[PDB]
Amino acid sequence: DFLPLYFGWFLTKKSSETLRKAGQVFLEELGNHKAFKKELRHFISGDEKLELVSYFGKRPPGVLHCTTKFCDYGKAAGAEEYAQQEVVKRSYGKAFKLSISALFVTPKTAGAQVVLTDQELQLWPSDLDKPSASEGLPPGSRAHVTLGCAADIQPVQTGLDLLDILQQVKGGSQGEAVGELPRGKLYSLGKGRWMLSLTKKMEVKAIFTGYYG
Repeated sequence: DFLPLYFGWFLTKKSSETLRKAGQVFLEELGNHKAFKKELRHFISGDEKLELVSYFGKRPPGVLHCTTKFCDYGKAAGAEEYAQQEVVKRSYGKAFKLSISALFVTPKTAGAQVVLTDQELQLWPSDLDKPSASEGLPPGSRAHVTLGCAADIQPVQTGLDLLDILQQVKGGSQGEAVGELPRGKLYSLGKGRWMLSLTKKMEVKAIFTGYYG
């Protein structure tokens, strides 16, 4: 019996459209913000205005989702150990609400930061496959929804990018907001990294299950 490609929370069609539209408005607003335009050298590295919706053109097909454990059908480290957990089996097909507190952009990815409840954290993996940038931050800090990737970037980069942003925030390197968008304060973390801290958290409905590809 092989396992899914990955486990995670799959947004309902309505929630996925709502978050997808929010992400597009953020990308449009950010690309027009004077502070972002001034930093455009810290963002691209070759040779007017950059339309971030075109820049992050590899957008997830289907519904948006929040991965818990990438399994690659059993080939990833920790995959079989994760899937045999009681909580994974008990939650399979169950509905959850995911809290989105912030949207972010780097030169590689765009996504949404997810803040897991204590019940949802029980579904978060704990294994060797954990990357180093998750060290020093609370478990589950990687939890995100990918909104878009640059052409040569793989989607998994989005979670590594979020962790790197949260390492800045941990030490206060976000500083004061450089500005404001209609739905929250805008933070520049340097090196092409931007975070919109939402005035009001977004909530999305999602079903925990396995995706097979």
